[PDB]
Amino acid sequence: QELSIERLLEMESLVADPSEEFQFLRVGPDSNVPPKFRAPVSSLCQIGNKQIAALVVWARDIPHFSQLEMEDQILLIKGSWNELLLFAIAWRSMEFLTETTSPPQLMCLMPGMTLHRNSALQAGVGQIFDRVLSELSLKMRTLRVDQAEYVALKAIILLNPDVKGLKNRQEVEVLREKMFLCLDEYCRRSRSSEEGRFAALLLRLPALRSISLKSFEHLFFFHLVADTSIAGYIRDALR
Amino acid sequence: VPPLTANQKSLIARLVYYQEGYEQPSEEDLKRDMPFRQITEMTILTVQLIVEFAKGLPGFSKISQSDQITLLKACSSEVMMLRVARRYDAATDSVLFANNQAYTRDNYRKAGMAYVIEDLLHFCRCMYSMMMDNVHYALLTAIVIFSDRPGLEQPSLVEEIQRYYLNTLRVYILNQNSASPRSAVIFGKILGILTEIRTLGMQNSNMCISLKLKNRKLPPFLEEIWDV
Ligand SMILES: C/C=C/CC/C=C\CC/C=C/CCCCCCC(=O)OC[C@H](COP(=O)(O)OCCN)OC(=O)CCCCCCC/C=C/C/C=C/CCC
Ligand SMILES: Cc1cc(C)cc(C(=O)N(NC(=O)c2ccc3c(c2C)OCCO3)C(C)(C)C)c1
Repeated sequence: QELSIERLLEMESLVADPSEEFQFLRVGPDSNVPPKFRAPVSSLCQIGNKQIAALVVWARDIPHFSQLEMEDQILLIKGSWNELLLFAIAWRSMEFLTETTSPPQLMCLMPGMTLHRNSALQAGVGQIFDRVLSELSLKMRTLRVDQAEYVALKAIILLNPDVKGLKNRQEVEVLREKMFLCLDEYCRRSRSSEEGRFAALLLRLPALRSISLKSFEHLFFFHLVADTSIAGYIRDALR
Repeated sequence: VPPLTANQKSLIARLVYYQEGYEQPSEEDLKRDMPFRQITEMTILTVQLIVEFAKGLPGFSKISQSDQITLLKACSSEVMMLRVARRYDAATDSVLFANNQAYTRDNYRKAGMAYVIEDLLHFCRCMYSMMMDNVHYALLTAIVIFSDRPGLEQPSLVEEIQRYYLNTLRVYILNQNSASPRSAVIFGKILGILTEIRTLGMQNSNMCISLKLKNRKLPPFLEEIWDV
């Protein structure tokens, strides 16, 4: 009943419910994905959908989130699924590679399924791949971002009152603010010596967005995304 | 509750003053199809001051030559939204950029970019709600110039600079709020803009690209800066 870096944390353990995997991603008919890879794309799609449900359910539980006018529950999730997967990927992807210099050739999609940079390439998307791991995966490595911090940022990326068309802007500003207060406090009461930590963290957020918008450029390109049905799917999933 | 150093205090000073000067609404306007040319010419002048503002800034020269020009291509389109947005009059719900035929729900509509002005204004109400200072805004602009772009020679540099600014705006909003906790929230909502300025900035590039292959007169200056 209170939004805290504490609840948000124990709330990470809670595993999804592989009930209905809604098609947020799939290979459209007559898409321009070359047949011999039309099997692989689709399998990755199947992976990203499972994940989106893990996010729609995680969001639903977050303290107060469900006391939001339902119209809004949908716009905040629709408004962030994609940035939220890249964040979880770059987080996950931090262990696989500690690699003049060798670019980190690995990227983790979900446990025990790690994309390799060479097929990132063969797909032409090699550039968003390096951006993920260097701008996010790697820069989090150095920063030594702890798990508390990482669930805080999510909480923050979800509770965006800047989403167009929300029925109650204030009802989501307060939550977001409750997370800045938490994030700032934790940050001092922890790495006290670390000044500018609170801002060094909040700064991954605009990159996470550029990289996020980037991904869609590609996703729509190959007709992989189906943004039309999304809201409905989310709508359905909440309930 | 450390007050600003003397160098911090002095910095905030150099910037408030050295901003009014490049007061976006420029007078050099001497223009001696659809009026797409107004929207367009304006933008040009505007971007032009921005590039200049982007210089007298206690950082630049330090950055390389070609490296910096990367900082402007990115920084410029976003930072322009900030200047237009700083003008949004609450009373009428519109940008009053010396209310030239510059950017209005009208011209924009006549020049077939109907959907766009709508979005600009959303982010306008949004920014108008935080009630930023003049220091807020200044510092903010700078923190956007030195925001880390893709392809920077030594991003480690642009990052210690930008952090200098970043600390001043924190210490500033800190005293301004006498060590209460609200400060972090205030500070937060500001960095919070930096992330939304990126969508608009990019929503932009994708706009040139659309006008570009729909046959339109986009000035070799814009096409340059925000290449297409
Ligand atoms: C948010 C993402 C979360 C989970 C992912 C959801 C599914 C999207 C799939 C993207 C994974 C890309 C890497 C793996 C690809 C394997 C297929 C392959 O090698 O295709 C080559 C083919 C050569 O074609 P060819 O050009 O047509 O034909 C000539 C032969 N070259 O390429 C293709 O068929 C292109 C397939 C379309 C890929 C869409 C990219 C979407 C960007 C995802 C964002 C995340 C960043 C990291 C992902 C790398
Ligand atoms: C006030 C302004 C600011 C800047 C930085 C460039 C131009 C300007 O010159 N134009 N307007 C836009 O780019 C433009 C404007 C606003 C907008 C957009 C676009 C795409 O989409 C996202 C939300 O809002 C063009 C179309 C004439 C290039 C106008």
